[PDB]
Amino acid sequence: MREIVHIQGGQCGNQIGAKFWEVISDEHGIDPTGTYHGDSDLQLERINVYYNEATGGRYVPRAILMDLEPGTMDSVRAGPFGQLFRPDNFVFGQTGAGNNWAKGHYTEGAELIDSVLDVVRKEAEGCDCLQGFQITHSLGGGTGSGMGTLLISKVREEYPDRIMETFSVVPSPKVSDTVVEPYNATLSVHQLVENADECMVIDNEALYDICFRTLKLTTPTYGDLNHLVSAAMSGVTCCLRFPGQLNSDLRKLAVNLIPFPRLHFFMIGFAPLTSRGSQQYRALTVPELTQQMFDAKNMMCAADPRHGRYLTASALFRGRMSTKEVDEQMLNVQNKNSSYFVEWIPNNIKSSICDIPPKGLKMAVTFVGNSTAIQEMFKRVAEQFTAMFRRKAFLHWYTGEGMDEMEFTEAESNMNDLVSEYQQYQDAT
Amino acid sequence: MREIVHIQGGQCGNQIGAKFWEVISDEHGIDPTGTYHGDSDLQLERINVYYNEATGGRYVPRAILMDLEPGTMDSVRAGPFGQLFRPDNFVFGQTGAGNNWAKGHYTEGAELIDSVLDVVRKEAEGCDCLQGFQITHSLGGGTGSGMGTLLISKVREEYPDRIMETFSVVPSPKVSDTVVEPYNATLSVHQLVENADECMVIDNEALYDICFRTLKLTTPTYGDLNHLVSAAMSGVTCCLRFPGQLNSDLRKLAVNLIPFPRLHFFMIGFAPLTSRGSQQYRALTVPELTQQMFDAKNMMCAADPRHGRYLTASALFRGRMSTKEVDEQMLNVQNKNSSYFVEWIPNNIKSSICDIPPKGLKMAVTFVGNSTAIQEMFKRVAEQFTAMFRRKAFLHWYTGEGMDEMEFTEAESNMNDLVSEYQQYQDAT
Amino acid sequence: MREVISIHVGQGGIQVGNACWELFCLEHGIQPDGQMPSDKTIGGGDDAFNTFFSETGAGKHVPRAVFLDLEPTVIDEVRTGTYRQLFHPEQLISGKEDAANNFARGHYTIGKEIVDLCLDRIRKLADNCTGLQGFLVFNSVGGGTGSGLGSLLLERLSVDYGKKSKLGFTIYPSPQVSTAVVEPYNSILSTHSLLEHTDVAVMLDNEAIYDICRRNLDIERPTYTNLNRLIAQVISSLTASLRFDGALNVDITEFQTNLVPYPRIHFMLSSYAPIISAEKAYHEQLSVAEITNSAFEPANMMAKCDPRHGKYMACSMMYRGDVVPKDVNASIATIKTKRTIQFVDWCPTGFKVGINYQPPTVVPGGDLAKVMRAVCMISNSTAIAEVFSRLDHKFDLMYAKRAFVHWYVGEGMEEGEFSEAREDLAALEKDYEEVGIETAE
Amino acid sequence: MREVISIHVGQGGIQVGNACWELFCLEHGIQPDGQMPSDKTIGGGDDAFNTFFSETGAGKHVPRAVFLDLEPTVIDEVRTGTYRQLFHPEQLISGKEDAANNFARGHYTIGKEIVDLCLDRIRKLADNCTGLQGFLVFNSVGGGTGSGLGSLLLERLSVDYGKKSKLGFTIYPSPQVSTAVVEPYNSILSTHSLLEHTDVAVMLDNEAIYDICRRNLDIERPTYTNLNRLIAQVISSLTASLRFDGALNVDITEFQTNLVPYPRIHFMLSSYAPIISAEKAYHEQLSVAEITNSAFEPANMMAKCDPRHGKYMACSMMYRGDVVPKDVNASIATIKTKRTIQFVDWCPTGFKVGINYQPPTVVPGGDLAKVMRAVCMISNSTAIAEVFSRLDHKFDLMYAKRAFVHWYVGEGMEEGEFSEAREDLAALEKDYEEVGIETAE
Ligand SMILES: [Mg+2]
Ligand SMILES: [Mg+2]
Repeated sequence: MREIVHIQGGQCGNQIGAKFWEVISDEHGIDPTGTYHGDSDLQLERINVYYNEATGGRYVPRAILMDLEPGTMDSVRAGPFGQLFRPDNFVFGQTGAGNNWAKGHYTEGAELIDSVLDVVRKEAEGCDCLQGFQITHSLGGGTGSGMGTLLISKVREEYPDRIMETFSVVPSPKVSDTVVEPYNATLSVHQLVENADECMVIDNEALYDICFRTLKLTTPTYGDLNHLVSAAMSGVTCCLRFPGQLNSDLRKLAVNLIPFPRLHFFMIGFAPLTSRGSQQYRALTVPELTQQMFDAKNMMCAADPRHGRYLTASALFRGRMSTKEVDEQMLNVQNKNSSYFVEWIPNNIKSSICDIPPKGLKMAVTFVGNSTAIQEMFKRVAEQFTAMFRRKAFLHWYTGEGMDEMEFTEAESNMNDLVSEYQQYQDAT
Repeated sequence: MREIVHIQGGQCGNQIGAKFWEVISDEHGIDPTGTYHGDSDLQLERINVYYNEATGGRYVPRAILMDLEPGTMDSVRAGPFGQLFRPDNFVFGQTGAGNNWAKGHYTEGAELIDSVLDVVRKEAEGCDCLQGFQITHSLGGGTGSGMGTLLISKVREEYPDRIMETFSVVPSPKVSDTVVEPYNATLSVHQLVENADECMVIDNEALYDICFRTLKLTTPTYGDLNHLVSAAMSGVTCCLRFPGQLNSDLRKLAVNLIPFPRLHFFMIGFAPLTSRGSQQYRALTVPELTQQMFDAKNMMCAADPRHGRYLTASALFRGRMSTKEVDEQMLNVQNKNSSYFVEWIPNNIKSSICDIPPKGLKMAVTFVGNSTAIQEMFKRVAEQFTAMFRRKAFLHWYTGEGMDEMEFTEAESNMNDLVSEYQQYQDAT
Repeated sequence: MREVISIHVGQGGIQVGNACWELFCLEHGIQPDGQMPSDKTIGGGDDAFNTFFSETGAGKHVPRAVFLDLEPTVIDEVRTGTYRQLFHPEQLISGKEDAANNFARGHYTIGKEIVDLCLDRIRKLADNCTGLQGFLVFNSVGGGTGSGLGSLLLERLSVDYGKKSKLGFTIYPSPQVSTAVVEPYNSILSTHSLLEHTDVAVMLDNEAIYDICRRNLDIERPTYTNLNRLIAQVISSLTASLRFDGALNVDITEFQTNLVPYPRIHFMLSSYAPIISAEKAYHEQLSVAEITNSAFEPANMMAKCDPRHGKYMACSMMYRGDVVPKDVNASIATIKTKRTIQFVDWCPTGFKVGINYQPPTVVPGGDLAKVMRAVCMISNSTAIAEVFSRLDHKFDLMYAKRAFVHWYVGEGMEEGEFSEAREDLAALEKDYEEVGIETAE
Repeated sequence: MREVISIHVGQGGIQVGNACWELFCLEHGIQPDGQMPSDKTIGGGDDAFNTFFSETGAGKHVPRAVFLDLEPTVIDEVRTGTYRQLFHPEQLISGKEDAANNFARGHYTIGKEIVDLCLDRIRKLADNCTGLQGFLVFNSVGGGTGSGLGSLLLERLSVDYGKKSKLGFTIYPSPQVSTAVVEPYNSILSTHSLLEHTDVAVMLDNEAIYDICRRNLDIERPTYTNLNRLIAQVISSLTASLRFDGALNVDITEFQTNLVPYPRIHFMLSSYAPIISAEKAYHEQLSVAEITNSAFEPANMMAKCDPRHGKYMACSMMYRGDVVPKDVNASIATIKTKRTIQFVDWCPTGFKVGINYQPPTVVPGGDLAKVMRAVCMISNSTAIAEVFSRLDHKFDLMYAKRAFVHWYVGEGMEEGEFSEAREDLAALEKDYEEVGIETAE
């Protein structure tokens, strides 16, 4: 039915989806137990395309658990809504990748892929007209990417018609949570540029910036952050989940978002984002949220539209309004800062609306535009990879996995090729 | 809509506007919470041109907070009606100007102007047909003037069409609340003669005189005083806020008040002013309040119409009466003391009426006439500046800011030029 | 946000400090251990204690001040005293062998010994602080480190931060009463090395404390307890703006180049009142005008230098409690009214009001009576140069006789420091000499 | 599932072990006999004690660690001590006649005597275990078996399993303080036979323990009780991830080829904090930034090798308790900020966060005060080669004089082991020599 599935690895991402399904449960108001306690059939109408009824009305996720060590499995296993799960999917590891990506990709990569792809495949038979599935990990290591690389390869072959919308955490330029990041990252991204269908960037520092400045929060954790992102990743299917006077699916999205298949790394904007007092400063209009939409500070990725140029831009609106406003602000904005709008893409802004906003708010905005400002991102990470690969720093942890360096060259001149590729598209008219 | 904004700095002025918006709230009878609890739509009809509805009907000010140290921000932040505010505008400083005006103008002047002019600019987009905005500080230091000088320059350039009606506190001739006053003052007034559109004089000693003699009060504070002045500054937009058989806006006012742009320092009269027993002495007539209108004791400024000559004179009437009276007293008075009426300005008195007086009273009077008696004001302050500038007294606090003295000459022969300028206009026929 | 921190040196000096933090802790009423008697409600609008009392994760709120002196006996009494829960060990730095009132010793000799520990502590606090405006430094030209080691202290601390304010409380050699005779050496050697390392500071003399506590407090037999209490009050009010709501919460940096208009002669007097008894608290009314007119009594002048012999320059009559802008204001007219008083006319008025709404709090066991209104006349005139002149003439002869010089030459100072420092008071004598000259025509 | 096991050798070494298992048993609070005070509820999500404390069919939960040393007196004290209900007989293997600090004796001579018993015990535990990640091995270059017999121990145990991690805690000859003079022989003879049998290990020196406990713990007169307590804390936190929820429950194997990027120079420093007193627990706040900035104090460096003389490579600031990713994160920016610090630039950043949510637990009778947050700076730099160089120069001359050599030649080692092992430190001197070279262009 255009239903989809979720698969998460990732040192964080395993938590991320926990929050995610948590949020969707709220938007479906079904008890933690797994039965519905809401007030409209509309939550039940399209419930299946994420959930699954069970005998007795156990309502369940179409999620897939990735992990190389059960702790997360216990963690979310210790999770509220944990009784809303299926014990089947608790597919984890006994070792951990140690985030040498070769470890999580050959060593443990080849070790535990099979049981996953089997049960996942059983989910594939459980899906009537599968629009797709949602993968989640991080692009700097192996706790997610280790195996998730193998996932994208295997299912991608196994389902060359299905959509692969991939969110994985990008290392911020400043803070290096690990120094093996350039290598895991580069080795992964070689794969992901080939095999993944959609990708959107996952920085932490942006999420900090949001929580601290625009959220005006002092205490950052993951969980709030995954609230902030699963807000958007939860919004994305809204029309696909719920009616909309102007609907567009991921196929309409990506096909209406990408000129050439190498450009499915997208940046993200969601809003509104206030602290409590703000409403008693300000109110909500479509033009208002628009005035956030093109905010670099909501630009939750390491790329700057202020520095790069919008190759593409789009808006995901959930609520009840007048599109006569919506479009009007659209075109207005597409003029107002025309210069950061790439040229030969006429009407490079594109529209949407969901008859219902997310719960709690009256109107919704989402922006997954695609400039080319990410070039500094790949340039950076490739740069650090370059330096220590001059040094071969921690190659020994690496070659101990029994990869070659020439692969590193492959993702290397590879990833540079993708960058310059974005250069010419940005530098053209 | 001819809506306007407020911006306040100033050791007092930050309090002043607090009282001001407080008063306007009363005249709009909206709860402190920010919703209307009044009895006529008329309060809601033109509410926007000062206020702003919010999502849910939070009704908010178009005010702008200036400060170089948050204490005031906490103060009014501790203010009744404080829940009627927007937390956004609480733009203050971490240092304080120390009232060396160069400190508040270069040092901290350049330090915090940006965040202000940005958010203010966001208010500029929030304004449909902005008649203007109201600034408030004092003309002797830097707690307001420090930055407010930069405000008038920046927005004045940024909005060369908007009205800049400026009220700032003038040091009384007798009591010197600080001795650096001539220098801050002179340096400011150089700017204000160039850049500000309207100005009205703000003495303290007049306000004392009003409270003690004509108010018959023994206990003076600021807050009552700002009641007395925000009474008038609140009256000014009445027609602009409410119907009037004889209406006149600030454009009609100033254009109908000023012969040449250097003359937008105006004196003020508001009334009635009694203590409680007085009503059981006297009653209200247009001729009565007229008989206060030309009272030097209501002449709330350091200039004497009894010594100078009315270059201009005007009346702001709110209530319900017969203009057949009003004019009649007008012309009557324009004869009765013709000598203090400048000559070649025929009908140098001018009229107005608002269908509603302010709350609590049945009839309103306001007088912002403009003689040229202020010459003693500038002559004094320039004189003290002259003396200690002979001494360079506290130049070291000053040049420590890294200004030049030649600027002091600039505002100096400047301000003298403006004085003599008023001399020739006064001495002419 | 608005921090200051106190530094304490010299025997009398840290005596003062002890009195002070006793005071403030009393005044916010946080119990000596470090807790408040009750929980603190969350609010905004202004700071609180946070200036000085140090927030913990619990009822532990230590001052932001530091002890430094090379005569470590007495400080131990704090190390023993009731507030041994109050203060904090690393708050405590002392020297064992003090200066023996060799300026040159704890300034030079032992000057080298504890400086780095001091600066590290300073970095810990200022790093702990954010909007620390300025520096409260206390010492004494008697408890010899109070001159010498403090001299290096500002000498370097200024060069560390600079942009902070220098809040200078040190004691000055009483005019005829004294403590030693090398005081000339301590003082002037301090002074030439004091000035250019000082921002501004006041000169507290004791004999006034005696005479006035005995007449105005009705004191029979006082000591450093009473003195330290009195300076405790004066500093208690000199900074209320950063602690309490007042109409014109003026600030130190605000005071700086406005009270002391020129850069040079940047010291002053300070006659606080109303200091009276419980039997004069009653039998009296204590008007604003009484504190005000009384504020300028030369006989009330809290440092033994006749104002009437000088010409005033500035007067920051910051007020505690129920003050009226008008009433004080007209009193200031009354101060313009005073024929006997004469002002640096090129600064005709330089006044600067302070009306803080909290009236004073009293320390139990004290001699001052309770009132509703406080005054601090931080004022600067021409008068104070004279007693300096006594200092340089006394020191002039004694130094001419080479008295004691062996003591200092023995510790690493040169003679041109002496004669040149006398040139220093020469120049400052030219300064009080010149600024008091009325500008011609 | 996630097991590790501890091995204990050398006098100081098993001293450390005793402190450690005292600690952990305290921290899970299982009573010394082997029971918990109360029943254990059935739950899931992560492991518990099960790592190390050994489940019985009843309240008997013994460590998963092993004692081995040829100097069997002191271990008997454990055989006697309060935990004689805790431990288990077959947990205990000792030698009677120790090495006399002949490396070659308990390594060669008595090396032959107890090995098989050791390996059998190891097979009993690892067979008892499932997901044992790595090996906790403790010994000492002093209590001579700690060098020799341990040298064979890893020499063969590595060849047994291999795939387990080598968790190396041994003590290093203090730079100027010592225990003997054959220490050169013990150490270097260990080292050439240490490296290729070691995965990674840290070097704890004592003099830091002294200086820092005496200043930071405010200790007057310490000993192995304090030392063993301190290392007890550091190991207490170096493995919390496998014991307690933390945001980034990093793992040993994770640490391995990431902290020590190359294979060779795979040792490191470790300055734990916050070690303060009860009187500094109060009078302080102990910020994340305080532990963090404080974490890199070279004077805080818990092994007597100046970091500022070296260039850092990695820093795994695993944290106990209420840690914020952001706050620490910006502190790490602050660490990038430190001009004095210099990093193996070809490894620009190699950082690896650890935020475990349990703040530290304190051992009663201890000197450390209680806090909310712990840091372990397992960091690797260029600096540490130098003290090695002292070791090979000292040993260089002494060996040149053939001092003591009769002792070792008497027990079955050859001279080329000596000169060649000096070639070993030659090579490692080339390693710290080379990896510190900045890659050209
Ligand atoms: Mg001393
Ligand atoms: Mg032994």
